[PDB]
Amino acid sequence: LHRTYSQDCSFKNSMYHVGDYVYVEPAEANLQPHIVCIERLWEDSAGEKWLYGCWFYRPNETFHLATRKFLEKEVFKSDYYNKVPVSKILGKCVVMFVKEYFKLCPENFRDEDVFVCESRYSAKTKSFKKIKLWTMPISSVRFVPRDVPLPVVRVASV
Repeated sequence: LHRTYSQDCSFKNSMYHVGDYVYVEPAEANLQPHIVCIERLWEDSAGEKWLYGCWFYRPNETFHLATRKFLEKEVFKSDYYNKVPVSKILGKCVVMFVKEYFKLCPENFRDEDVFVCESRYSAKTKSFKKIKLWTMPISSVRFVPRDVPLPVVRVASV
């Protein structure tokens, strides 16, 4: 299965790039699509197009104390990396580092598809840790100053 890697990948009417975030179809009729950062793309010798990257967990996808507070739209950088066929992408989204999320917003994305990341999460130890520096592929999305900054809302889930 010789693979030809690329910085971008076309599928139907869509074009995907390394550094994009995408929603990926889960293995359950009623289950939220997963957020994955595209870190590599390829076409294999069978003609199938694939992405590989890091999974981002929503709060309800973590084991957490009932009292833990979450930002609105918060997601967690997991230690889970896997490949997915490009045919399973349901759409694009954006995850922003906590330091820029409140001041900047991505051009051409609905607010519901923009998430904020402050911490990583490990399923192995069921624990969180604040991220010191944001290390992800450079994305092609364009960020502009928000007209008015978003409020900082941290509340528990339960």
